[PDB]
Amino acid sequence: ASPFRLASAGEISEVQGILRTAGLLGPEKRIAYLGVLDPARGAGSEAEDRRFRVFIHDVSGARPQEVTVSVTNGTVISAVELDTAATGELPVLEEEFEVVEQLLATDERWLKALAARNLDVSKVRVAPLSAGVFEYAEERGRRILRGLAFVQDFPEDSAWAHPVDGLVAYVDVVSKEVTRVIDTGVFPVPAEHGNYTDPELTGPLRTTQKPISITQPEGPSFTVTGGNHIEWEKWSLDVGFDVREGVVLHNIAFRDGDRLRPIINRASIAEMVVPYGDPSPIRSWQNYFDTGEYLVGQYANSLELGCDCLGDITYLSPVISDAFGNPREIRNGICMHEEDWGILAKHSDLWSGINYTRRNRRMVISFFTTIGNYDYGFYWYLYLDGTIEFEAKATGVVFTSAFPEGGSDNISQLAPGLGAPFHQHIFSARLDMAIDGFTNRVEEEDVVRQTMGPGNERGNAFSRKRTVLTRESEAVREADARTGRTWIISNPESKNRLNEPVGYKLHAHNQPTLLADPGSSIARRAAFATKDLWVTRYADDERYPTGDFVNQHSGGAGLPSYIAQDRDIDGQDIVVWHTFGLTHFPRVEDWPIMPVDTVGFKLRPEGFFDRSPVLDVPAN
Amino acid sequence: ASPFRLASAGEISEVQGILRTAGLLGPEKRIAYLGVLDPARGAGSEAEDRRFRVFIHDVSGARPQEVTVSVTNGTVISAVELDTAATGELPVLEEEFEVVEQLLATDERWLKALAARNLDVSKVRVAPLSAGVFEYAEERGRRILRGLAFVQDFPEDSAWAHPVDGLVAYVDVVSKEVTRVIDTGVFPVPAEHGNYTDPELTGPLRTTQKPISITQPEGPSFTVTGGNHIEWEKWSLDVGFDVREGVVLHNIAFRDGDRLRPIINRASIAEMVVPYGDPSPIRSWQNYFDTGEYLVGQYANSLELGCDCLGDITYLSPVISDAFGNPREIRNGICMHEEDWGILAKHSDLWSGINYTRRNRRMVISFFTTIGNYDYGFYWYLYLDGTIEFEAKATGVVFTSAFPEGGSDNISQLAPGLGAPFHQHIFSARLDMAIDGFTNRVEEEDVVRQTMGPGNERGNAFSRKRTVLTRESEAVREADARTGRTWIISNPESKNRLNEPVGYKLHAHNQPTLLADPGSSIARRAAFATKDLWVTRYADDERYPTGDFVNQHSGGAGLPSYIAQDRDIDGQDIVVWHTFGLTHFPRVEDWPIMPVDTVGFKLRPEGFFDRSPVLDVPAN
Ligand SMILES: [Cu+2]
Ligand SMILES: [Cu+2]
Repeated sequence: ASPFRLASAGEISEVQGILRTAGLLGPEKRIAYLGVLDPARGAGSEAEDRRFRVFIHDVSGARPQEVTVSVTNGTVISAVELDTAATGELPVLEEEFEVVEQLLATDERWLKALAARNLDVSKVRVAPLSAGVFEYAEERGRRILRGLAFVQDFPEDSAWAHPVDGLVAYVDVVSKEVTRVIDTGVFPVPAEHGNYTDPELTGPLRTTQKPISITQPEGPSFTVTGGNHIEWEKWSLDVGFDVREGVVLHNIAFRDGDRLRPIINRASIAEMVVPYGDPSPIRSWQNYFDTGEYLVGQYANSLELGCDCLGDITYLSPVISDAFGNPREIRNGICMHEEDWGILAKHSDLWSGINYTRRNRRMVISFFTTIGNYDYGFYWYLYLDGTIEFEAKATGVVFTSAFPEGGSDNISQLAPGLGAPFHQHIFSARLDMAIDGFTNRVEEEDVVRQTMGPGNERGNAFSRKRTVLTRESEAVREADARTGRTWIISNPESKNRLNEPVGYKLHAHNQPTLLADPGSSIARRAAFATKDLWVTRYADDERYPTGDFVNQHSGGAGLPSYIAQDRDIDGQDIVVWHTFGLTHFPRVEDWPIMPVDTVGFKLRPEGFFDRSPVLDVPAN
Repeated sequence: ASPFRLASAGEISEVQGILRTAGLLGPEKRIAYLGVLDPARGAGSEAEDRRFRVFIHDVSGARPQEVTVSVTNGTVISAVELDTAATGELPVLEEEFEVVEQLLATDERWLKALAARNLDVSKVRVAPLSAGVFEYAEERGRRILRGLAFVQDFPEDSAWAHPVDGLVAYVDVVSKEVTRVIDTGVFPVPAEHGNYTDPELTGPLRTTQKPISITQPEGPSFTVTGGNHIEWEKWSLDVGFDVREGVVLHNIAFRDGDRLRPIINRASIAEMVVPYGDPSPIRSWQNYFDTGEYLVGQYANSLELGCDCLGDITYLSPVISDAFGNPREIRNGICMHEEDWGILAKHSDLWSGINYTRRNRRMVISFFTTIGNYDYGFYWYLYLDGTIEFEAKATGVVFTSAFPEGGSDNISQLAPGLGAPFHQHIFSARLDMAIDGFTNRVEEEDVVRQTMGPGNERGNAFSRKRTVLTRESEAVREADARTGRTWIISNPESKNRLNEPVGYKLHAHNQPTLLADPGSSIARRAAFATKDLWVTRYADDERYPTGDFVNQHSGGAGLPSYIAQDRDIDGQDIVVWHTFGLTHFPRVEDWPIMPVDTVGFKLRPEGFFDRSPVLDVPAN
């Protein structure tokens, strides 16, 4: 009965039927995006209205449409024709990926480029990537994909080891014709192979690892009801899934005594951009908006037990729509389980003679996606003490290029002649706050050093200060690790027993933000990535930091636009957008396949409770 | 036969016998410190010389001595009389702690202070803490301890909940007389109790936690030989133990192919300071050099299986000396085990059809200590990919005070009338580097943003720069999280297959450093804590960032002194000293007992290997 339940295959099929009956889904139509809409603010109206949002692409070249349908009433709420040249192109279709390598295969320019490198076109794989927005007015309003080539010697060969530098093509996946083929010069195609399952490269496999068995004889401590509602050690939440955002957490709340206290209404990774810092024209335009342009959700892997998720795992198999509106299940796409987390609290008191120790635990909810050469793991954690944390794990194969003779200031060498362009992996976590309700505010907290003198004769004192962000125009903040800067989200109308507003403190990792030049194209399309923290007044249509249509969009939309409204955020329904990411200068150790590197953030209770909330945990 | 083996009870007894035979350990003598000396540089001389270093205190008031003995030859290498007024007092003796509360109990000033607060002296506990160095020339050359009072209503009561503010006493533990008793005014003694095992405060214990079983049917994957030599997944090291530094790691090396490659010769936490930022005269002098003044090693807890260390644990029981030279075993003071660490590497390749996933694991070596109200956990981790990491875990009971009426800028309120002074927990990790040998150098690496224009027309490029620290005078560095600053330790004479110097990159958490005023007493005694990274030329007598005798020492000694030598560190035997810590503004959630908070650092291989070093890990 929950309005936050996962989408069923039946709802998808019904959306398909609704669109068909309305004439919005003929033979030439394709579903580029489909997701369930969250319940509007104020459920004072019983009986929810299950609504779905759809982006309908037309393979005939006609204009796409944004449609909202009510599966409950079997109707089309609204349908709007879209002008992609203005608002942006729809997410790339999977079927549009295969066409690039296929079309190029019979293009004389492409063939001439390959022949000049003595490469057999049958062995040339083409990575189809987003074109972005540059000095090609020809692409205005067109769905163009740029292709970079990699040689695959045999069917099981890792093409990434054999990049074909100095070459790039542009293809119109709708009119199905190659628009341009650029050849800046031949580069030696790296010869070493990167086959990590090849005995000649791995050498004898280790036989030194003894098994580690993790089990739960009485089953997990968490309950799952309504298909996706989780109850665990006082925590309460609904696990949602969106094809674009991936796993989304709804109604995060904590049972404090006899009352369920909300903390976060909605938590998701609203965007992920991977900007490359190599000035070569072959890759200077390279920027992946995995969440926005490719929809990381639709590439979620089916996680295997014992391999991807170890221990007593409870799976969720979210359903999504295919290009035609048919439901497609992602079997075991989501893992949920609890794991031990060392010591929670400990104290051996000499005076009382009491020796006390308690173990910690965390509830884990995750999924893993694959985008071409990269593989990203998204993990949400809930701890016994009230801490909420997110962790992104980056692995896969590094995107390669040729390593220029004479070195490079923007590329690393991984193998002889093999380069790995510098780049970043930047995420934006959209946190729709609800600290004890929707009346929230954000304070920036800095440590404050004090001068030795009157009132501080010994010069040992230090303090802290808090600045309330009252309007959106003043809510675009940057990190300051040196002064231990954090941001506290509080409810000015809800106080703890000490008469203090309850709150949660966000602790960032303070990693570098977008490095690109402020006037670059990526700096504008990914403006959110230029700052660590943004706070906006909640709005129904403000979902992504980059807007609804990132694919080939001029820029500025998203956060910079929203903030312009300069709305009141001091004790209002607000949203925190936290930018965090990895700056990657590939090492030899990342080749041929890279070890996991991580980045994230967490929020800890700050005077939210009246005392430690884990005093009732048993001795185990 | 290993020169790095743990000390045996027999060696301690022999040190005792040697000192006795030499007349250095009569009835009035006490061992304030005793540790085994590491083998001198160059073991070209077979047959090691097991030497021990001892600080001998005299309860009669005579001068203490620093003595070096050779247990191998049964001789006194050297014995030097110490002038504590100049070089500093010896570590505080445990027997000197009980005398403070005992002496004060019969002092009229103390009794008058207690009577004014209507407190029964039999219920008043006194926390004996280091006096430091301030405007009390009377203390010059004297072993003085300052005492703060806490009320303990009953034998099992938590005194920390009942601080007695406005009162402090100074005691000479040698002449055994109270030097001073300061009373700045009565403060209400917080009444609420902080008994976390009391059903009225904990409420009904949870019954929702199902067990999590972690086992290893075939035993651990690591081997222990020579009592403390560890071999695990290519890693090789010796686990040492010092009463002052706690767990020390020796000869950290990695088996790369058929050669054992050294990385770190010696890794330890050489110092830990806890500076309080409350300007009240009652606590302004409060600074704990747990490692230096109290010797965290001697307070190591005996870790219980299933409680402190879960899973298949292999224990070490280091032996230390008591005040008389008798060996005392710390049963199960060190836990060692391996634990699963999620995904190591993963990639699902569309083109090759190969789906690859591998699990990660970490070797864990830890111990836990208790210092009055605090409990600190020290954890060293070795990962499959070559990463080395340290993690400090802080818990226990927060040091309390009265919460002033009208608020405070340097104290938090935990309960009605109960305050928790602001403070920091700062550590210094001493890393005696040996990246592929002793010829090392350190480079500071910063990300480098590039301006849009010639050679970067799209403004997407970004780079990095490295600056070699050539002399100690230029090796005192600070963090810069904004430019992703890290430090690379490399061997200029040892290159990887790509002709690049091998190295390891240190990743700091970039937390705030010492906040105290630059001219404060703590800023000088803990000068190391004012900067994130120091690099020194290795020397036999440069062991701690604060010198050998921190207790009541003027300051400046340690790192600031060493650096003054301005020695060559560009391709030499060098030591990295990394300052890192927690800045603590106590929250209500930390009371009555605090949940664990953590801080640390790690070092990752940087072109150390010729490719990923975990390609030989099996599919599990
Ligand atoms: Cu990367
Ligand atoms: Cu603390």
